[PDB]
Amino acid sequence: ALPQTVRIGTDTTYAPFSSKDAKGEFIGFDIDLGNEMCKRMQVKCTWVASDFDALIPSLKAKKIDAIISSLSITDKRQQEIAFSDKLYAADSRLIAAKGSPIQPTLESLKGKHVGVLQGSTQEAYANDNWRTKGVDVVAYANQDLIYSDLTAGRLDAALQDEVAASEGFLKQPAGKEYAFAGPSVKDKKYFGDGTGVGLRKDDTELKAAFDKALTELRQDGTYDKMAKKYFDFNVYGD
Ligand SMILES: N[C@@H](CCCC[NH3+])C(=O)O
Repeated sequence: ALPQTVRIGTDTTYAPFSSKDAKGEFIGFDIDLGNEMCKRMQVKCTWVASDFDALIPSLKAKKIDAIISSLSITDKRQQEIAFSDKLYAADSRLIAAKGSPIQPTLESLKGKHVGVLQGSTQEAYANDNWRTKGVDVVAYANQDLIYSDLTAGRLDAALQDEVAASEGFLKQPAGKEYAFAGPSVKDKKYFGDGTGVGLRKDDTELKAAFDKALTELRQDGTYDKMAKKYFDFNVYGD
């Protein structure tokens, strides 16, 4: 008994995973994976755009049936929702102006203004570790606002998923004068293990269908065909 239409929520400000083109159509690797899985599940799927911090509330309230939005699988989130198997890996990394001395450390960042997406694992990490100790951690409604304020000089640094910053900003016109500041921030407790489809705990039939379709499209080589459209390295990690 899967729904006739599966309603999938995503936050369309995280290119190359989820964004909108000039006509307002949904585009990106998350959209490609969701649509291929819906095709293999033989269900119809509707995409619903939402701010990132409204996604798990909307899911719990049944306004959407699944979340595909670079949603990291963490211990905290598993207390509330269920996840498909891993869609791809996601590490966190700081970005700042080229030549910046900034490092992901308290000593480097105390007194700096650091942007993080509201509702993200990065906001959790930065609030506990940095905001309490005097770093000015600023939470934003979406990631595009973070990049705009960084280039405006209102932020000194921003923490987000590494590949989103790389492909969605650093390799773009707008990020030419910016770079990663230090290596990926590893913290198992905060950042979890890769991203997955977020689902209500009791929708075990829907999880089984997403997991089976994901195995099948990885198996026959469709995942790698799709990933190569955006990435030249293995995004899945393994
Ligand atoms: N992967 C991070 C950021 C995803 C942001 C997507 N708009 C998290 O799960 O919180």
